[PDB]
Amino acid sequence: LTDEEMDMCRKAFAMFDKDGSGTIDTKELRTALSALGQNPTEEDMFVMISQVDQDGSRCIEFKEFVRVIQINKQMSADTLDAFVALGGNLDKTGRILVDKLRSICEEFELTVNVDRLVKDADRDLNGFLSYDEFRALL
Amino acid sequence: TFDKYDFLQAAYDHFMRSLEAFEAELKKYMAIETEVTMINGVNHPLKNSLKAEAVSWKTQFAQNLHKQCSDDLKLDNYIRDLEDVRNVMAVLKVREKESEIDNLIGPIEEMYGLTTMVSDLRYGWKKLKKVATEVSDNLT
Repeated sequence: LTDEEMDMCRKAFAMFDKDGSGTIDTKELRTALSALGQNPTEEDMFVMISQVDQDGSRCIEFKEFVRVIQINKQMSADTLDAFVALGGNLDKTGRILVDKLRSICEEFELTVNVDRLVKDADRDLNGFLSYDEFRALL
Repeated sequence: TFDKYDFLQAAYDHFMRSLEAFEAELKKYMAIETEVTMINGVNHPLKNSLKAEAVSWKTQFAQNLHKQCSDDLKLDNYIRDLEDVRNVMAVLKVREKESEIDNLIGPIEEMYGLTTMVSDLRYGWKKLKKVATEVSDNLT
């Protein structure tokens, strides 16, 4: 759907079908799994390919490659990372504990820090940050 | 989606909820087996352990039928061996229907659910003919 995903898809398809056959055969796939540490049976890999092989080829190709990347990616951009930053640990409640931020500044051992930021990002002027004013912080 | 399978005598409780519905029970366990195989096509240590757990569960459920199969066998062995009223009372027994219920319970479990008592089951079947011969000699 995008244009750099085609770039990474071509690079990974190059990585898998490493000999140059133009088709993912089972041996190169097991080579990739064994480089990742896994050595499963020779009957489960058959079922895995048979679900991914649509053409009846017993070998999957670039159209099928991007079909599986498409379904797994877009079925499940900046909402998630800024969201789950701290407020996404609270899940639509708008009240962040100060003790979480004290713990974060505790573990990473930072030399000098004063928490006046949370004092001066206070937009409800209560002592916590809702999510819209949390993005206003970011 | 692995957690939806978190599962041994609860099976006996399921049996306490109760003929071919038994076969339906074994087939819904078979359907759990086939969707596990589809997930094998999707996904293995965490998978092989529950695979072996299915190996545990259906074999033990087959054996908790097989024990009742043995009980059916022995209680049938029992009956294998003013008198005219007793002769008529045994002459009324539908008895072949009870032998057939036991035969259907056993052989379906052996074949479609896949001891030396198979020939004993055959001699169960022929037992009624032998008993009729004995009753014929008991006519006088």
